[PDB]
Amino acid sequence: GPVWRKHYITYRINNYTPDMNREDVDYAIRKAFQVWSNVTPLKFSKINTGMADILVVFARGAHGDDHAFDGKGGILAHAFGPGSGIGGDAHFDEDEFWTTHSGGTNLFLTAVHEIGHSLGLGHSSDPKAVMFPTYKYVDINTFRLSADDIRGIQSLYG
Ligand SMILES: COc1ccc(S(=O)(=O)N[C@H](CO)C(=O)N=O)cc1
Ligand SMILES: [Ca+2]
Ligand SMILES: [Ca+2]
Ligand SMILES: [Ca+2]
Ligand SMILES: [Zn+2]
Ligand SMILES: [Zn+2]
Repeated sequence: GPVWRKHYITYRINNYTPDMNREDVDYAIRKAFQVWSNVTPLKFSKINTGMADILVVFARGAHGDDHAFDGKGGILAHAFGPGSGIGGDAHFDEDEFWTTHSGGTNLFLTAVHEIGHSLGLGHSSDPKAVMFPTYKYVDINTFRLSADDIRGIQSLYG
């Protein structure tokens, strides 16, 4: 489907979850973008004002799209593929408890997956892939994309 047709991509953090330290949200999101810039020609920059390609939002329940959140558990996050407006945006359910670690729901791991969607990836049927639709914590310090994830993204970029 749709892909970004340019190499310099911007993101903006709309608002911050109270679940985490501000600096930890910034770093988790930055690291998640880095996972994908590692394996593509894309470059990501955080902007603090204006219209970004990818808007990162924390919200609960109904939040202005057709995809209301469902309280704690179930749907953790969702995102929209490349395009104008809502295209590229990544939304995280504030009814989850976001963390830097194995507790609650890990923001970095979830963001890697969601940014995958923001870049145009769909779901994998392979449980080993970060793009598998089910959340399962893995050690974030040693995290690596699966072969399936790399094949997927390199079918779109580079
Ligand atoms: C590892 O990243 C994620 C991100 C979200 C989810 S999820 O919310 O439980 N499942 C949703 C619904 O299909 C999903 O894939 N959202 O992008 C599961 C794992
Ligand atoms: Ca939820
Ligand atoms: Ca957008
Ligand atoms: Ca929360
Ligand atoms: Zn949404
Ligand atoms: Zn998904």
